[PDB]
Amino acid sequence: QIVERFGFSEIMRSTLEKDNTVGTDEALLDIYRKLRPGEPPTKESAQTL
Amino acid sequence: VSGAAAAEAALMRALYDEHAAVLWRYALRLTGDAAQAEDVVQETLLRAWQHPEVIGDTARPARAWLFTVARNMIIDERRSARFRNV
RNA sequence: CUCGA
DNA sequence: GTGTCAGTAGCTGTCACGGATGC
DNA sequence: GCATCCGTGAATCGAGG
Repeated sequence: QIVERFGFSEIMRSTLEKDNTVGTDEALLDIYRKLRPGEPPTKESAQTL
Repeated sequence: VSGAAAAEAALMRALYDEHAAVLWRYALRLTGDAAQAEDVVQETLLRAWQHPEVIGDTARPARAWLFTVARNMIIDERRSARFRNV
């Protein structure tokens, strides 16, 4: 669906390609450990904030 | 044997990684000074290591005990020793 | 902080 | 002596330049 | 071997609150 919305730009395709991790529960924890480092990452503890 | 004297540490380093970085923020909001918070955190967790009757019941909230320990120490610093100089 | 050459 | 959730404010509205720092 | 990012610098004196 992301490729569906931003497909008209090569820059967004290249972003999704050069991406590191894929998955709804993966990038979530990737954000959690950069925003509030040093804490155990729960799926719901990140889904909440 | 020696594995037990090592188990002590491996038990403390396991509560650190889950409660220290969170306790810090509490004393932070209450003191507005990350330095004193850094101090209070270590004081608290040292007492914790000194009071094993709290972590032994793993199934009970330990963080909840920690917060009160800290909250008390901060006001102990807001004692007469603070009123005059701060 | 506000201001003068 | 302490024990159920118990979790910053603030903030990027400067810039040119050189060289160690780092992928 | 080279781009990033760190650290350095950025007029003078003066008044009052």
